[PDB]
Amino acid sequence: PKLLNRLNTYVGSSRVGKRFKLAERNSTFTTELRAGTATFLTMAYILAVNASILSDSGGTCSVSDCIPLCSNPAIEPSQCTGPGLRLIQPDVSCKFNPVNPGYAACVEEIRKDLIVATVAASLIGCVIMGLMANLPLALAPGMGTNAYFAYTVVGFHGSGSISYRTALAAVFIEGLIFLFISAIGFRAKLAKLVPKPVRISSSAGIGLFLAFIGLQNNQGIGLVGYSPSTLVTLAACPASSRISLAPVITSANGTVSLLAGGSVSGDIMCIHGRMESPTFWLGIVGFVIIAYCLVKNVKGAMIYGIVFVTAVSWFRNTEVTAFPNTSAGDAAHDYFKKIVDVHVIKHTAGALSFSGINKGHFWEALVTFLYVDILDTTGTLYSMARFAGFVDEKGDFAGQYFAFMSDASAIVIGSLLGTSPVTVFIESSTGIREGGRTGLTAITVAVYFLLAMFFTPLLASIPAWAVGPPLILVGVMMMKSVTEIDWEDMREAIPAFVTMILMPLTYSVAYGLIGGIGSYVVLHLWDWGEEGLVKLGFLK
Amino acid sequence: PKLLNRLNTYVGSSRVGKRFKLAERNSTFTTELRAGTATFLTMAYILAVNASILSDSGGTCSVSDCIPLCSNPAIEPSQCTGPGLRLIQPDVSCKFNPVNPGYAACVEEIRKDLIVATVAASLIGCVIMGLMANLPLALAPGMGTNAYFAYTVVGFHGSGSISYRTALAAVFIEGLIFLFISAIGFRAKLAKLVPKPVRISSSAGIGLFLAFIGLQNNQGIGLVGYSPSTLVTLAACPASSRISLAPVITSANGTVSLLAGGSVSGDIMCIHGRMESPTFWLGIVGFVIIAYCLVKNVKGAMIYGIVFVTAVSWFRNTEVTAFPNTSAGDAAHDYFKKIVDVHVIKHTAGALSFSGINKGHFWEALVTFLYVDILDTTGTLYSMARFAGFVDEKGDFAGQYFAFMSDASAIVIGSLLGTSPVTVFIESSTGIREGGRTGLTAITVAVYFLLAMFFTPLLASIPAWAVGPPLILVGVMMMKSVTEIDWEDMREAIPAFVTMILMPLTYSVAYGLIGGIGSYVVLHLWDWGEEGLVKLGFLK
Ligand SMILES: *[C@@H]1O[C@H](CO)[C@@H](O[C@@H]2O[C@H](CO)[C@@H](O)[C@H](O)[C@H]2NC(C)=O)[C@H](O)[C@H]1NC(C)=O
Ligand SMILES: *[C@@H]1O[C@H](CO)[C@@H](O[C@@H]2O[C@H](CO)[C@@H](O)[C@H](O)[C@H]2NC(C)=O)[C@H](O)[C@H]1NC(C)=O
Ligand SMILES: c1ccc(CNc2ncnc3[nH]cnc23)cc1
Ligand SMILES: c1ccc(CNc2ncnc3[nH]cnc23)cc1
Repeated sequence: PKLLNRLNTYVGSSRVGKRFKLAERNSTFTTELRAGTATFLTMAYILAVNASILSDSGGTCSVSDCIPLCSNPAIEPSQCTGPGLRLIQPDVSCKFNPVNPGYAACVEEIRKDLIVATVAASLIGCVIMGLMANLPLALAPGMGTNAYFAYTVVGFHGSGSISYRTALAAVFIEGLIFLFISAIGFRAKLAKLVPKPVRISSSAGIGLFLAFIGLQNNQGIGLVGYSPSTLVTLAACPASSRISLAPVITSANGTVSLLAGGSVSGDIMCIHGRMESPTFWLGIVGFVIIAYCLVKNVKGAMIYGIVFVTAVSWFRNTEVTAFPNTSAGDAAHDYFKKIVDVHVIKHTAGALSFSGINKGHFWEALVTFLYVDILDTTGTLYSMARFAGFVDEKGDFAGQYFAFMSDASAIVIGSLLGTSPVTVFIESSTGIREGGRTGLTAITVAVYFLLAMFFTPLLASIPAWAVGPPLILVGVMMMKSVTEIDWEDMREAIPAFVTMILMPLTYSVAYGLIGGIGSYVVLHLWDWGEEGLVKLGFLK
Repeated sequence: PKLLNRLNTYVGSSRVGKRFKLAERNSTFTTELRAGTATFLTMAYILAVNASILSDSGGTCSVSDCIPLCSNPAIEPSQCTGPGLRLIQPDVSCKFNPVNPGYAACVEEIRKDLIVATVAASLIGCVIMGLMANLPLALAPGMGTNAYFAYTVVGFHGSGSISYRTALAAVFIEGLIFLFISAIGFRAKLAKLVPKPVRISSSAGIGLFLAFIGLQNNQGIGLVGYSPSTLVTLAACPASSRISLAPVITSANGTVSLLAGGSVSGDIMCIHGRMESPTFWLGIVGFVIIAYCLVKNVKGAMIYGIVFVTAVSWFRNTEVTAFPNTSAGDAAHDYFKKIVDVHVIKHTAGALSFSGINKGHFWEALVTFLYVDILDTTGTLYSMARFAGFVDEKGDFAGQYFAFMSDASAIVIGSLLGTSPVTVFIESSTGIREGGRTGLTAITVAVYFLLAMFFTPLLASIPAWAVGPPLILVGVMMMKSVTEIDWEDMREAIPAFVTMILMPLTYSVAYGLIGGIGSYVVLHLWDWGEEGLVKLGFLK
């Protein structure tokens, strides 16, 4: 008849085929492979974006890896011996602009480690879900939680209140708690605990947060910069026309002087040449490519746009080059020259630290991770169940228990590997839309992720303006939940608006959730008191 | 019969009552007075908010009103004569932190002028609408266009690309163009010119812009400040723990030095004491009051909240005082002591300047004003027509022609008086919901606005944390239009998301509109080309 049909029949009637319930679900082997391929194409952008975002966190190292610098840049430290010439001992400021070369070497090694960790965590989560849960779902580091972990919990180059190791410990304990509450069937009560407008608008707030990240400089395509009067205006001037800032002391005449120890910022203030950055326009071209691919229902839109922008930036002597003519750029290019490489995690693997448990910021981050994972994973898993036709009248889809246990275990494993919480991706719908019904789709995505390794050099050379439009369009996709908010009801609109707007402005998911929940509670205090009095009988 | 019934019958059967079509519309005199009172209570927040926002623009004066300052602050300029002691000639930096006392005196006088101008423009617009158009609509300076005029077209303290006089000329010409296109009936075609997603999402973008303004320091309650790494984090530390930023030059070793001529910012960076500013918490209390009042359908929610916050801030020796122990604070308190005052516009009246007509920024601001006014006024006027039951099968409500002419004339008059474009308020619905059907409602609102004069001292002493929650909640109400966007369609979602997110981030309504329209045009180039080829017959 046909070799493909022969393979399908052979696998469907084999022990593995019965194990995966191929016949019972009306798809045998090639449908599962095609669904896995479609899901991997849809979610391949994570391989670049997660690594970039988590590398921006600074990794595991501290000032300890900052090298001493000579008094004048013209003399290398080894030659820094002469009259009036001394080595400068690195301090905390070594981590920020101007970034110490040793800390840049950190960030590059940690980016390689985080690429490998992303791939390994996605592979392990996909395998666990495919085997123990037997569902066509793909697991990978959470896009939404990625930025919260990197820029809020830890902060850029470890400028947050919680260290990277302590944040990994927080993710580990959050995964353990999620596993426990899923096991005891106590997860739905917490899901119900959050107010409706807050849970509905948290996704839109996170989408705005990601889009704002994609419009920054060290994070995306630019187009948003610093303004002395408004704090944000139109960026996307060339990097040669961007300048940094330092705190100063004003007075009653006009004198202003530097503040010793001030935390200088990156090159965020445009002095001229607005809307002239070639990198911004390359990112805009990538944005247009991804937007057309999404509109045309082309699988792999984001990966195609990222690939185009990165390929354009791989040329060595252009204004959009990913390998500038510097020592760091030379090292990056040398690493990129080897197309394939088997990189071994040496820093982020098993880098947990339980020193910050007593700190309140640790618990804030832990609770934010836990509730984001609860709400997101519950919604996504049940949506996938509905899409695949596994939901029955009672609302359960058989493997839900093991599905949530697989998600929690994947979170724990990713935390051990050194990455933000790993969740089930909505992109799995593509595979489900392609006919994937068993766990073989997850195994196929895991095999594709395994192939994603051996390409760390290519994945480690992706610039910010390539991450860029992927972030902006992920925010666009996240925004679709706003339609479920009754904006005519202030008791629901005000908390929802606060949740949406505080995440990008305060720039923290936890602060947005706290503000939304607090506004909801405050606005419903009157109603709750009235209802309590009525129950007591004081009022009719 | 009740005296009210005699008055109603007498007025309804009189020449004025027949002129206003009282009997034909089933409301005679007391319904119109009640509707006007309700509309004025709903829209009274403008009297404070518009004046504050337009005063933040810096007004009409330049460095010419900055007084020379002595070398040391301990010596007043009149005593600035001695060895090594000299007077500093004011420059552009005199307008910004530290603000020159002369420019502060400007801003205060201009705030009084702009309070009077707001009241006069609202009164004139309401009278014109009530007489010429005979509709129960209230006209007042546009809340949405207020912030765009102050912080984007002109900029804080005249830091924008267009001067205040040139911006007034832009508003004047925009009003003239709006009047012309309304008269020749081409307004509908221009309204149809804008893409649907951009048109729908512009209101939400402006709402986010207003909320962001309300979450700033010199504009609202704080809670959003500067961050070296993220550009925005959690503010609301006490003013004593806020410091300014100045541009610096980095190097390859770590040296950083001030940049001569750098535009120093306000006290936006919190060094410690986050979430501890008493002014932020007073603004939060005002927000809570306005939020319950909106939830409880209490008319005048915003004015009640503003009044509470201002009354708390009117005490002289507190940390939330609107009159700090300074020369400027002493002058503000002295002015506030006289409860009533007949202030005469002396700076902003007739301050038009047509010098910047050749500049492209002038035309950008003009087009943004024109299209915001077109879309907003059309939508609001037609919504009010549907609500009042003046709409026929064809969609015309009789006085629409003169309604739009009245709106354009009010815009022109407000520009002459020195205020941003004046539009018909959605708060007029309250008056329509109360039974107002004729122009007597507009005349009643105009009389209330006239009474609003003689209270400039009370209205000029309203702090930023009082403006604050009004801005945030206006943004909340503006957000309700997002539900009309089909977020499942990327070809429609992406332009809408860009429009929503660019207005607060780039901090400009014009930039948001430009980005949204450009994304819409780019994403439809393929479809438009395909349709053109099909029409030509190349494709089936
Ligand atoms: C880092 O190198 C710079 C050279 O650009 C040093 O700059 C000194 O300080 C200012 C800025 O150039 C000048 O007034 C001095 O003349 C510079 N010195 C020299 C020798 O050029 C800067 O001092 C160096 N860092 C430190 C900590 O000394
Ligand atoms: C402005 O006033 C200050 C008073 O605080 C003057 O004092 C200067 O203060 C800075 C640091 O705050 C020192 O570095 C300067 O050496 C001080 N100057 C003197 C003369 O003592 C300051 O000089 C004044 N500036 C001007 C331009 O008049
Ligand atoms: C709210 C919504 C989404 C998230 C991030 N997780 C997530 N969930 C589902 N699908 C994804 N693809 C990429 N990331 C995700 C967090 C909070
Ligand atoms: C979009 C939406 C609204 C506006 C601002 N005008 C406006 N229109 C209607 N009602 C109001 N009350 C206060 N301002 C307004 C501009 C653009």
